[PDB]
Amino acid sequence: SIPKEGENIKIQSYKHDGKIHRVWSETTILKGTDHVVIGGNDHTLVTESDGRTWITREPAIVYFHSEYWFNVICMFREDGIYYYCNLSSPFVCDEEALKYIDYDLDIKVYPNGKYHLLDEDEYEQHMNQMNYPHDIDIILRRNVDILQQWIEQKKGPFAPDFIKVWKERYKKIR
Ligand SMILES: Nc1nc2c(ncn2[C@@H]2O[C@H](COP(=O)(O)OP(=O)(O)OP(O)(O)=S)[C@@H](O)[C@H]2O)c(=O)[nH]1
Ligand SMILES: [Mg+2]
Ligand SMILES: [Mg+2]
Repeated sequence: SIPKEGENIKIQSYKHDGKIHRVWSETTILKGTDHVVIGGNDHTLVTESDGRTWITREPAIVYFHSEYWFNVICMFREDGIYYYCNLSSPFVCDEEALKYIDYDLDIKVYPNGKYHLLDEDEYEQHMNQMNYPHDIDIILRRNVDILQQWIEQKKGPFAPDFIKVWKERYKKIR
């Protein structure tokens, strides 16, 4: 169920209790491998857990990994590239959507590369409410460190050459 270049896919974010958190209706696949999915979206519907719908106003590139517990949204804003990183389960794709579990913690990267770790308080409350196993807490804490090391190395989607290649590829196919 590797999505194909040019295919439009839904992206569904769940909580650990199986409830939907967030859904992006339309992302165009730019690359699809056994380990990595890269997509672009622009003016996609977005649905919240109360059913409310909003529309994205600017393009973004999304990056999904089958072996890391995070995913990344690269947002093209006027003053430059912001990243929003979800601590998550790795993804699985089927005919319905690309799917992941959202694990509360997130990392904002500003255009000059500085990062802020978000929702540590929301993580501790949700971990107790939904009873995350000890190994998940260890994996997520480790993947916070890995994600920060990737930002500091400008690796994977944090690479300027990654943005140059995939921003252009998405402008052309859209
Ligand atoms: N693809 C896309 N995603 C966007 C855009 N603007 C914001 N988002 C993403 O949509 C999601 C919801 O935005 P927002 O409500 O600001 O997040 P939040 O409050 O941090 O999210 P939460 O999961 O902790 S309840 C976030 O992942 C955010 O980065 C956009 O233009 N395009
Ligand atoms: Mg999140
Ligand atoms: Mg959060």
